[PDB]
Order: sequence, then C-alpha cells, then structure tokens
Amino acid sequence: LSVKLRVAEAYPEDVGKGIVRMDKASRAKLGVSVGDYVEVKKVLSVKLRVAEAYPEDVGKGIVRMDKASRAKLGVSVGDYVEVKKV
Repeated sequence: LSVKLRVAEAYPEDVGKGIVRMDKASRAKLGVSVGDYVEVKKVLSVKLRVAEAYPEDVGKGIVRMDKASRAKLGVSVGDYVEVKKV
C-alpha cells in the first residue's frame, strides 16, 4: 500500500502543478490512477496528484516533484520518500 521512491527534480513544465511523476510499476503497487492523490512523506507529509513518468525515468524507482514539495518535506534530491494512496 506504500512504496519508497527516490526524489528527483520536476521538469520545468511541471513546476507548480502539485504533481508527482511515477512509473506504472509504482502506480500498480499503490493501486492509483493518474490524477489520484497520494501522500508523500519523510517526516512531514504532502498530498500530490499522480502523473505518468517520462520514458527516460521508467524503471529508475524515482518520483519527480518540484521544489515547493521538497521544501515542505525537508527532502533533498536522491533521498527516499514514502508514497501512499490517499
């Protein structure tokens, strides 16, 4: 019901959309559809909408999120976060 994925930066076109990009294997483990909310956690939590991974990122075990989201969580690029369906 929860997966751990490595934080990566958002593509500029995605900045400010409140989204997390993750690949189909990750969505399948969570049972989430594109557009559903997930909770992303280190110590604190943020809720972000699921979006599809870019082809180059598929299989890397990453979640792309923008700096506002990373700042709320106190996570750096490369840190793991827990992702869970809301």
